[PDB]
Amino acid sequence: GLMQFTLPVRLCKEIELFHFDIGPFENMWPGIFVYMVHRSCGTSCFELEKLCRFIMSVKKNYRRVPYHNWKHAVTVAHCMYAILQNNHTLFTDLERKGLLIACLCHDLDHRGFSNSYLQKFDHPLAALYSTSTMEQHHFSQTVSILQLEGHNIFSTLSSSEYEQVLEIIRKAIIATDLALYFGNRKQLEEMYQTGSLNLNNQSHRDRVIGLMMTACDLCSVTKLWPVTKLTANDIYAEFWAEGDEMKKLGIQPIPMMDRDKKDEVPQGQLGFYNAVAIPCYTTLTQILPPTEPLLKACRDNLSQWEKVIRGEE
Ligand SMILES: CCN(C)C(=O)c1cnn(C)c1C(=O)Nc1ccn2cc(-c3cccc(OCCF)c3)nc2n1
Ligand SMILES: [Mg+2]
Ligand SMILES: [Zn+2]
Repeated sequence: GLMQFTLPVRLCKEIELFHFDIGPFENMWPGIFVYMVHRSCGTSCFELEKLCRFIMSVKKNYRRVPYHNWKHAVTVAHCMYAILQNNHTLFTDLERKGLLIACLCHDLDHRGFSNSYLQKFDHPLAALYSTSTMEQHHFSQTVSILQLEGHNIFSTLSSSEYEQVLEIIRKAIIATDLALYFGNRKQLEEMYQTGSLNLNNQSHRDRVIGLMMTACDLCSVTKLWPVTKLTANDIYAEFWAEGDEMKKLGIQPIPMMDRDKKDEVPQGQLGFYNAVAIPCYTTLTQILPPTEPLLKACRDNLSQWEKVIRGEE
């Protein structure tokens, strides 16, 4: 009951900032997560024993892939933590509980391949789940782990609170399919601009949480440049392995996944900032003004990739 987690002084201070990097010491990441649950949600939100067992089961069900790994899970969760701590009064008790768990579970059992590669491979998950293939899988693995003996961290909720929290989690994990972000952001853009955006409208909160999930998922682009640059190496190690696997199916991969086109990475990152990242953080900042440091870090990183093209680095 009175067992708090504490962090060294540097981490206690820097964990509050959007641009925090969780560091290379894997054994500290469960503790960093519990710390965030406890400040975000409260020391009563979960039974510590059930939570520690849930976290360790989630970790075991992420694979040893270059980018879509346990570190990505804890990083995305930390960006959610910073969003929620900077918008105290805007979110319900169930929403703070649900979203930190959703972010931790959002890529469970990722293999390092896109929805597109699963469909071209004709993988069994593509017949089970014809759209948002990996995301429906991630949600499935989340419910499986929640149903393991001693792992139901939501057990103290009523039946309706429990259906509510699992529904928040399901929508938040599905929203991490980037294919769905384009239209979600366009709708929020129109709603903010015609002044019809209403946080008391459930369909509207759902869209805002979806954008939050995209913002947290893509938060590599919001770190200090040395972090963003080194994470891009892990991002491309996965993409280039998928490209190689496309060539094995007798399919030319898109340039993003062709290692033979490594030279054009700096121009490809610019397109992504301009088409996905900058628009994402701009709309989030319009709806939730205290998330502005994410937009400001993203712009700094865009300007660093423009410097790479000019051969200043
Ligand atoms: C954290 C997100 N992040 C940083 C990401 O990259 C990220 C995370 N998830 N996803 C899906 C992305 C993403 O879509 N990234 C892209 C998009 C388009 N690209 C094109 C290229 C590219 C690369 C080399 C040569 C080239 O030549 C084009 C001319 F032939 C183009 N590289 C891209 N990278
Ligand atoms: Mg994903
Ligand atoms: Zn992810």
